[PDB]
Amino acid sequence: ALTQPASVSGSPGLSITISCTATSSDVGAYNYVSWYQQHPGQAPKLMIYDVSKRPSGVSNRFSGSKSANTASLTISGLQAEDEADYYCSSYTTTSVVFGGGTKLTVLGQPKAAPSVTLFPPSSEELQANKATLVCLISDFYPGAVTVAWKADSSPVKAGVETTTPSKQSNNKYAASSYLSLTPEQWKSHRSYSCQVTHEGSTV
Amino acid sequence: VYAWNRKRISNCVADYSVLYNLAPFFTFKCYGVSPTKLNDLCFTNVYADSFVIRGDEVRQIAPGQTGNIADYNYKLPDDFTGCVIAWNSNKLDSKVSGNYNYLYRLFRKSNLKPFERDISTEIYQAGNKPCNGVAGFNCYFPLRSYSFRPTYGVGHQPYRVVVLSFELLHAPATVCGPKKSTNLVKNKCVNFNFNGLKGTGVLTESNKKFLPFQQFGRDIADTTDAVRDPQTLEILDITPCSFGGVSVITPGTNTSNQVAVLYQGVNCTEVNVFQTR
Amino acid sequence: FVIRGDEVRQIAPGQTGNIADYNYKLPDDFTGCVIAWNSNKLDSKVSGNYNYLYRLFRKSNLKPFERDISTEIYQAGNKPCNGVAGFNCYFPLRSYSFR
Amino acid sequence: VYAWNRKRISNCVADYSVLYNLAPFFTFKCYGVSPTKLNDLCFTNVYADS
Amino acid sequence: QVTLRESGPTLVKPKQTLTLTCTFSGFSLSTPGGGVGWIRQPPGKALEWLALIYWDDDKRYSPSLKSSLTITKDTSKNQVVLTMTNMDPVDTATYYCARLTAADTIFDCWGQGTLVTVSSASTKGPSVFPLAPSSKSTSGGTAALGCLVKDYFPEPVTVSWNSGALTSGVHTFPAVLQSSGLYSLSSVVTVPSSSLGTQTYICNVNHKPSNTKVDKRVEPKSC
Repeated sequence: ALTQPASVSGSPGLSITISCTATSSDVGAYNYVSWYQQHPGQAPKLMIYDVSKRPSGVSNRFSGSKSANTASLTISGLQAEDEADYYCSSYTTTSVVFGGGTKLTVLGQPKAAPSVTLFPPSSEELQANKATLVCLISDFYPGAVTVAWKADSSPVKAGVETTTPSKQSNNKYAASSYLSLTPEQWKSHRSYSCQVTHEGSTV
Repeated sequence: VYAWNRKRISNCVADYSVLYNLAPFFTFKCYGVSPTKLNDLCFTNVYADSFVIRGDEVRQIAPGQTGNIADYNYKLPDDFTGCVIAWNSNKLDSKVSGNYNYLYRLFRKSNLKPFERDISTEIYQAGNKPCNGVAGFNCYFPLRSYSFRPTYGVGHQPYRVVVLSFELLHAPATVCGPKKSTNLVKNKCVNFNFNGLKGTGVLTESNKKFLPFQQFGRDIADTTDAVRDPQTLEILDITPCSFGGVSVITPGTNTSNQVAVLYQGVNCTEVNVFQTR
Repeated sequence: FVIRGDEVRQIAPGQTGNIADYNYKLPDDFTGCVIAWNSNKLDSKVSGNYNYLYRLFRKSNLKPFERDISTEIYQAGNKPCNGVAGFNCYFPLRSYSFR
Repeated sequence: VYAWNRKRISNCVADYSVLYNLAPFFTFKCYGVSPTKLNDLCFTNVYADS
Repeated sequence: QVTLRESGPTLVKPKQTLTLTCTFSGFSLSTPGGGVGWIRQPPGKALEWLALIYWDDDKRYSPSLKSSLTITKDTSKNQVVLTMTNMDPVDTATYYCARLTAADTIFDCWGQGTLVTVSSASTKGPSVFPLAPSSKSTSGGTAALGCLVKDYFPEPVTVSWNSGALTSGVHTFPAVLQSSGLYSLSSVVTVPSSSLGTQTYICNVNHKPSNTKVDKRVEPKSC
């Protein structure tokens, strides 16, 4: 198949390169090689095929070459809207290999703070014993949060851990809070305050 | 390969400049008259063939070569006056696991005669044992299948070859080029070019009884003495321009510098003046 | 031209890096000889030599045989950086401290 | 399989018409030369693996 | 331009035959060198080619999987159909059908993707209960209201508050898999407290595998 680097880092404005090695290249001459781009939540679109040429609708920031047997993707002028997975694909003797993945992490952004939003449950699910209070938080750059759901007691989560990157338009990592509030213990809980701890600023 | 097409074109204007602005044709080896000086050339009958071969086999389309496709699939005569056009077609004639829609002939009794299309399927019997519907040691299908995989270098990639066979003989031309025409001036020694036949001379209305099927006319030598106008169907005689020898009568440089000129072959009306024999 | 020691291999044709995409690129059909030698004896100085510079930020990749001597501030994001060197806007030419 | 003994055959007349008396071979494909023109070409030193 | 849309049932019983189709519009499949293929993308993994058809009825499949992958063309109605048998709980992935324009352009235009999650579970009825934007959400800045659609096994489900208009605002974050083997979404809209009490807001759940679209709203409550 084709091996690719797992994680590639790049400062905004510089240029980084990918490596599409041979890895027991039954591809032969390695004539045709196409690179794709797949943002989290969208479909992979072609960025550069036949690296000596480029398709229409792609800026000059993307370019590629292959010295002897390894194809490289040269992406100059990195921006915030470039953190996506890239794949090199060629023609094998009996199939069409797509290689591995390559995640681009463009550092150099201010650490955002997550806003807490504890939406009160409407008076429709409480009559059916479905207390499912939510403390959905989002808009944070690091991506490592730990909610501390507690009604003035031992803080527990019980299902809040979800590992959702959610690389939306603002490129800020989101979260997803879900509580296991017992339908019978809802009367005992005064308000069930919500506290979220962030990276760096743990308070 | 074994079923190369042949679409003869006639009675049309051929502008070969269109082929240059097409896909890169880095095989335009005109084994014939000329690659560049081709638009200003009238033809009689042009036969355009087509076939798809590998990369290392394009060099066998030249007039006179050995191999497997130049001896049993498609052979060109040694007097082929034409142009062979080929280009790398490894973009639509190739597919995963190889394309099996292009078959070529491998085994045959004798060498293919020039311009022969052998459309047949018989098990070649190579020896004693005669076969009926099976294939073994002396029997095998003569039509092998190419393997056009998009994985090899350019040595075996499919190459779409189109060969244009020209005739260029004394016949009424039907396929000329994009060159324009002019007005016919008879009584003047000028440069004429009728269907490629260049030259200079005086054109006069000849009283020769040209048959309806005859166009050119030659004298005791292989020189065009009369040609029929391709537009108005008029027979004109081609008389050469006014030439002749020149002699200088010199009494001697030591004596004087006056000299006399003797135009040999002139009647004093086509150059004191004195007419001699 | 004077480059850094870890960038001599970026001069050979068909190479990618920092001076071969933003500063000086040699054509792939190069028909010459590259000659280099160590010059730390007459170029290095105490506290670094801030006379030699090199380009770090550029929109596109430099074409072969192009001498870009411009010094406009590199613009990132959506803001119209005129001359302010903010968080996303930096100076194109940086100094090669040669200690 | 891994101990194929190569027989370096040279300086002789290679008559390929004696390989038809054995059991019917399942594969007789010549990958690069013509079986019909095999009895006409002159080789230097033919090697035979087993 | 080229528009490659997919269809077919996303949720099915295990050990069956899928009927994932690919309705292509904007080009003719009879062009020399063209073709439509299929690419698999497991969650959190890389791409992998499955099958590919051409303009001359040539059917190329992956060398690993040949006893189940059976593709066919229906150019009469422009709908490429893919069928695969022996469904195991390892094939759960988002399938894509991309057009192969030529050999040099390997799958230039792709589709949108259809997730097929079939291991053990059947469909589940979604419970739609919007969260009332009470004084807590009002005084706490933006009174974000979100429908609490939960208790559903199939992952692909779209929501949009007041469909047609208000394209932005909705968060639409990925669901969370709890211990009940089900999913739950709480997509809230970023509409502020300017005018939300006298209007109507419905997130328009589109749980297609269950064939259920419950549109309902809520009123401001008092804690």
